[PDB]
Amino acid sequence: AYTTFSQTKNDQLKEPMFFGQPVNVARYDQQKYDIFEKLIEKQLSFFWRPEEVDVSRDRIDYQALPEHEKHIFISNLKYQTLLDSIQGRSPNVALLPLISIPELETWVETWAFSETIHSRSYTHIIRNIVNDPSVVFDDIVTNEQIQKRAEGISSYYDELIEMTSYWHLLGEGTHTVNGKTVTVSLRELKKKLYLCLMSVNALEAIRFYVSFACSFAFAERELMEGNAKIIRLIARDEALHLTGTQHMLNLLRSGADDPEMAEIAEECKQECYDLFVQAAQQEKDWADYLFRDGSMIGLNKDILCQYVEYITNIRMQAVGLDLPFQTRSNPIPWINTWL
Amino acid sequence: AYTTFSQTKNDQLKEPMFFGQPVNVARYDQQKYDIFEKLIEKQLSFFWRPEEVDVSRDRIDYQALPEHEKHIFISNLKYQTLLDSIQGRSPNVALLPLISIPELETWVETWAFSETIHSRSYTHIIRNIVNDPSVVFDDIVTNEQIQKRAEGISSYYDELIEMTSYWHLLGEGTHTVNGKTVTVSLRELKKKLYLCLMSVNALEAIRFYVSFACSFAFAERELMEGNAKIIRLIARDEALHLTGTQHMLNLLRSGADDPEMAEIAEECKQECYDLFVQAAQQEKDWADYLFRDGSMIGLNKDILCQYVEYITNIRMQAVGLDLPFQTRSNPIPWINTWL
Ligand SMILES: [Hg+2]
Ligand SMILES: [Hg+2]
Ligand SMILES: [Hg+2]
Ligand SMILES: [Hg+2]
Ligand SMILES: [Hg+2]
Ligand SMILES: [Hg+2]
Ligand SMILES: [Hg+2]
Ligand SMILES: [Hg+2]
Ligand SMILES: [Mn+2]
Ligand SMILES: [Mn+2]
Ligand SMILES: [Mn+2]
Ligand SMILES: [Mn+2]
Repeated sequence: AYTTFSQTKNDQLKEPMFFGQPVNVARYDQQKYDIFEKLIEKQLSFFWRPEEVDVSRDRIDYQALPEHEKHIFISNLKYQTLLDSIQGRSPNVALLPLISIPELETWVETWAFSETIHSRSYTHIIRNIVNDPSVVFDDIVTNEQIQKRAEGISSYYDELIEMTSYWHLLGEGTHTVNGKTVTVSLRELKKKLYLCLMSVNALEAIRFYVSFACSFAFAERELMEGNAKIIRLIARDEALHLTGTQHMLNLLRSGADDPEMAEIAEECKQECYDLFVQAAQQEKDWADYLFRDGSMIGLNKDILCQYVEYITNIRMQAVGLDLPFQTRSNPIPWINTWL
Repeated sequence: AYTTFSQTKNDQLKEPMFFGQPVNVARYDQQKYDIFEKLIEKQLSFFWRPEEVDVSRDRIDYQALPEHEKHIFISNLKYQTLLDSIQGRSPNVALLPLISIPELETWVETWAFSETIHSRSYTHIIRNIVNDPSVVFDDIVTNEQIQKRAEGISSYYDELIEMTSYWHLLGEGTHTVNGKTVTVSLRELKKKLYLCLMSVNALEAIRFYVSFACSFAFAERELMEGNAKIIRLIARDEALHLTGTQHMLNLLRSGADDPEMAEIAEECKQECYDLFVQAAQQEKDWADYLFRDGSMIGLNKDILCQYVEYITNIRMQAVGLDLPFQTRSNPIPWINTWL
C-alpha cells in the first residue's frame, strides 16, 4: 500500500524513479539524477505572477477582431486552459503515488504547481477581454470539439490512476472483486505509466506548441500583446516541462533506471509510435476548426498543419523514433522570436 | 471513479468542498469561498528562495554549541524536516482526489508546493552546518523518538488515502475482495477525512509552533541567526496554512458546506477533542527528549511544556472546543517578535 512516510531506511540514490519504496525524507543534498534538481531550481527561478502583466489593451484588440479571428483566438485560449486545467492536477494525482526518489517527487509538485499559475493567467486574460467569462469556461467543458482531445487525454490518466489504486490495495496477482476476476500486473502498470509519460510528453512538446504558434501569430500582427507577453512566460515553463518528461522517457527506455521498463519500452514500440501519430493528427484536425470561417495573416491550415508535422518530427527525434513526416524545415521561423 | 477532467458541465459554485464532482475547468474568476482565492494570492506573494538566506555564520555557532545544545537544535530541525517531508506530498495525494471546487484544489497544490520549499530550506541549513548531512537525514527515519509522532501522522493520511481508493474503485456499499467483506461508506469517508483535516490542523497550528519556540530561543541568544531568518519565512507560511485548515474545519462543522459533515462533526466530537489532547501530549513528551542532557537559556521543559498548553488552547478555541488546559498566558511573549 501507499504510505505518506515509509518507515524503511532505504538508499534513495539506488531506488528506481517509479514503483520503488515511497519517498520518506525530503532531502536535496544529493540525487540519483540531478536533471530533476536542476529543473526544480530553474522552475523556482522562473516564478512569475500573471496579475502583473497588463492585458487591458487586449480587450479593444479582441473586440476589433472579426468574428472569425475571435474564433481562432478564443478557441486557442480555451484549448490552452483545458490542457493546463488537466496538467495542474494530473501530474500530482497520477505520478505522486508512484515516485520513489525525492528529486522527482518534488519536481512533479513544482511542475504541477507551475501549471496552476498558467491556469490563473488564462483566467486573467479571459475575464479582462470578455464580458461574460462564464461563456468561455463552460464551453471548454461542452464544446464537443475541445472534448475530442480532452477525453483522450484524461483516459491515459484516469486509467493509470485507477490501476494504481488496485496495485496499492491488492498487490500483484489475480483477484476477485465481488465475483469478478481482476488481474494486477506490475509489468502492466509499468506500461500504463510509460504511455501516460509518452502521452504527457506529446501534450507538453506538441499540443502546447501548436497553440503558441496560433497565438503568437496575433502577436506578430501587433495584436493581443498582453497575451503574447503572458504566453511567452508559459512557453519558457513548458520548455522545462518537456525537458523533464523527455529525460524520464529516455531514462526508462535506456534501461538505466529499471531494465524491466526498457524491455517494456522496446516491446511497446508501435504503440508509443502510433500514439504520437494520433496526437499530431489531432492537432491538424484542430486546425480545420480554427479556420472554418476563414484564416488570417500569417496563419491558415497549410501553415499550421505544416508546423504540426515539423514540430512532431522534432519531439519524436528527441526520444528516438523515426520522423513520422517528411524532413522539412520551420514553416514559421518567426516563432523562435517569442521562445 | 476519479477523473482528471469530469465531462459534466456542473455549477462549481454549488459543489461541496469535498466528495462532489471532480473539478474539471480551472477558473479563478469566481469562487464559492473566496478565502481560498485569498490564500493562494497570499502564498504566491510570499514566495521566497532558501538559497538566498546566508547561513554560513550558523556553522560556527552550531559547532561552538555544547553537545546538549546541539541535541536541541538538530533534533528540532529533524522534526521540522519530517513534518514538511510529510506535508510536501501528503496534502496533494490525500486531498486532491476529493476536492470538488477549483479554488480549494489549487490552494492545496500551492500549499503542498510551499512545503517543498521549506523542505529545501531545511536541506540548505543541514548541509551548511554539518559535515555529514546523511547522518541527519537517515536519523529522521530511524530515530525512534522522531517516529513516535511520525507514525501517528502518516496513519491518518495513509488510512484516508487507502479508503479513498476503495470508494473510487468500488463505490458505496458492501463488497468482497477475494473472499473478504469490505464495506465502503460515504459517511465513514467524510469522517476519516474530517479527522485528517483536524489532525493536519494540529500539525500546522501546534506541532510547528512548538518548533519555532524551541528554534527562535536560539535566535534570542543571537545564535543560529541564518536559521531564524529562514524559519521566520516558514512561519509566515504555516500561518497561511493553518488559516486554510481552520476555515475548512469550521466550514464543515457549520453545516454551511455539507450538512452530513456538520452532523458527523457533532457526532465525532470526543475524538476530535481527544485527538488534540493526544497531540499536545506528544509535543510535551518531545520536550523530555530535547532536554535529557540539560536545557539552555530561555528554554527548558516547564517553559516549552507551558507553551504547548498555551498554544494548544489558542488553536482549539479557533475551532470551537473547550480549552483542554488552564487559561494562562504566553510563557514566552518574545516569540511574537519573530512572527
Ligand atoms: Hg497521461
Ligand atoms: Hg492553434
Ligand atoms: Hg516508445
Ligand atoms: Hg502539412
Ligand atoms: Hg491527516
Ligand atoms: Hg522544540
Ligand atoms: Hg470536532
Ligand atoms: Hg505545563
Ligand atoms: Mn502550462
Ligand atoms: Mn506543462
Ligand atoms: Mn512547512
Ligand atoms: Mn504547513
